[PDB]
Amino acid sequence: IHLENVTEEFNMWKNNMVEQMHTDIISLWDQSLKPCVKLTPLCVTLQCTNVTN
Amino acid sequence: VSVAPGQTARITCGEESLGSRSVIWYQQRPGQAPSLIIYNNNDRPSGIPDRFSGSPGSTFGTTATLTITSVEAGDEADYYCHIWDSRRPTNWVFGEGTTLIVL
Amino acid sequence: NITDDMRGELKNCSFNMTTELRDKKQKVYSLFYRLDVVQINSN
Ligand SMILES: *[C@@H]1O[C@H](CO)[C@@H](O[C@@H]2O[C@H](CO)[C@@H](O[C@@H]3O[C@H](CO)[C@@H](O)[C@H](O)[C@@H]3O)[C@H](O)[C@H]2NC(C)=O)[C@H](O)[C@H]1NC(C)=O
Ligand SMILES: *[C@@H]1O[C@H](CO)[C@@H](O[C@@H]2O[C@H](CO)[C@@H](O[C@@H]3O[C@H](CO)[C@@H](O)[C@H](O)[C@@H]3O)[C@H](O)[C@H]2NC(C)=O)[C@H](O)[C@H]1NC(C)=O
Ligand SMILES: *[C@@H]1O[C@H](CO)[C@@H](O[C@@H]2O[C@H](CO)[C@@H](O[C@@H]3O[C@H](CO)[C@@H](O)[C@H](O)[C@@H]3O)[C@H](O)[C@H]2NC(C)=O)[C@H](O)[C@H]1NC(C)=O
Ligand SMILES: *[C@@H]1O[C@H](CO)[C@@H](O[C@@H]2O[C@H](CO)[C@@H](O)[C@H](O)[C@H]2NC(C)=O)[C@H](O)[C@H]1NC(C)=O
Repeated sequence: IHLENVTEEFNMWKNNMVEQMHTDIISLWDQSLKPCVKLTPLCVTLQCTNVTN
Repeated sequence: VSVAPGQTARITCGEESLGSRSVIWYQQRPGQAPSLIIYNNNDRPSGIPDRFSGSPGSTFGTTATLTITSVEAGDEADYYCHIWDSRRPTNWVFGEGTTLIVL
Repeated sequence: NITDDMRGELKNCSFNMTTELRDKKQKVYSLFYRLDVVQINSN
């Protein structure tokens, strides 16, 4: 909805709700991982060489 | 390796393909000096006839072929491939000869 | 310098433990009180 005469001041730098956005994306990232597998037995001694090139 | 005259024969030489390659085909009549046929994968120098089919170089995991069409008795020449791959090192020796025995 | 009739309140033990990898294993030592270890049953 549109408004007439009323005039407010804004400030992007001390603005809030960006902080909770930065919290929420991190929390969503962490919630999207616990149903997936761990990679514990992979830390092991590797016998390595160069690829054929 | 033998087919009837006027026909096409299929001649392959060397390893399977790995990356983008450039092939070279040389021929040699017995008792004489060596001789060029095909310098790029499907390109031949001037003064040389057509009907020599080569393989494209883009195909991966294939073998280089050489198809001779409208053969004759003069085409009885020992053949030599020379491959250049972009993954393998430089081959300082030539490939294995595939002698043709014409009919 | 222990008197024979008094008993040690500290025991000194060494054992095996897995390292960060799975293949290596190491020998390490530590201290414990007598009220935490018991005798399994020469050596
Ligand atoms: C595979 O790897 C080898 C590496 O040994 C490549 O050989 C290199 O081929 C280039 C071709 O241009 C040589 O460059 C030349 O070097 C001289 C040195 O002064 C320069 O003056 C020439 O103008 C030219 O640039 C290079 O020396 C040579 N490497 C060695 C160690 O000699 C080869 O090209 C690679 N690829 C294939 C498909 O074999
Ligand atoms: C029980 O605790 C004692 C100390 O309270 C531990 O004994 C110490 O073990 C180390 C093993 O590396 C000994 O170090 C070695 O000392 C000799 C002395 O010259 C040196 O030449 C070696 O290069 C190395 O540094 C240390 O001496 C030893 N302490 C004493 C008093 O001998 C011990 O690990 C514990 N566990 C047991 C005995 O099972
Ligand atoms: C910690 O790990 C070490 C190393 O894996 C263990 O040392 C091993 O101990 C056993 C029994 O003490 C040894 O077996 C014995 O072998 C000797 C000769 O080989 C034989 O005379 C005995 O009858 C017995 O069979 C084994 O050889 C030895 N291995 C090494 C590399 O020293 C140790 O027991 C583990 N535990 C603790 C608490 O130290
Ligand atoms: C460690 O301490 C114990 C406790 O004193 C020692 O056990 C003694 O062992 C001798 C011989 O086996 C007995 O005569 C003593 O009566 C034991 N003491 C007690 C309180 O029962 C043990 O020998 C000690 N070990 C070392 C290596 O010092």
